[PDB]
Amino acid sequence: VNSFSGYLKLTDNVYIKNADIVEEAKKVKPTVVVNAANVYLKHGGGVAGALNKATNNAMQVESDDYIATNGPLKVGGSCVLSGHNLAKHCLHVVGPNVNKGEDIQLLKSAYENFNQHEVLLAPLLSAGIFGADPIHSLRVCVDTVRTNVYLAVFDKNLYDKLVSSFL
Ligand SMILES: O=c1[nH]ccc2ccccc12
Repeated sequence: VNSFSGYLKLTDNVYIKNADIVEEAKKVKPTVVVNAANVYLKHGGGVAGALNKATNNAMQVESDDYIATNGPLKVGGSCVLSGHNLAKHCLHVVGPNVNKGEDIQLLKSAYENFNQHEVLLAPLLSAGIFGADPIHSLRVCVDTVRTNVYLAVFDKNLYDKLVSSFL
């Protein structure tokens, strides 16, 4: 049993809810929240900007030190950093950004990072300002992630479309 509430069950391991990810993390304090990161960990907008704002910029400060030491992530890659006030850990995952011309095949590689964690609160990778089709992102998630993933979808309209169209 876990603390996640109000989710619709899509599969054995994937759950979905219309929820503000900042507000869901604050309520649950999950072991892992996933950030929709870029390779520079520049958390300016979307999931990354909202999560970072909720940490009072402490996520960005920590991220800048990580990049100064390690250099940029790979598209499809990830790193584990603090969850600050939102979670124990934040898994920063880089999905491909279609608005930069990145290979959508890298979306499966991105979701494979989730398999290193037994339970996660996450957004749909490469959705929103990353430009991918969220219906596609949900299909890749279901077909790639084997661990237990609780997906928060910001747009009620999109949430209802993801559920209604789910195979
Ligand atoms: O701006 C946001 N606040 C809280 C959640 C969120 C999720 C996706 C994109 C933007 C936001």
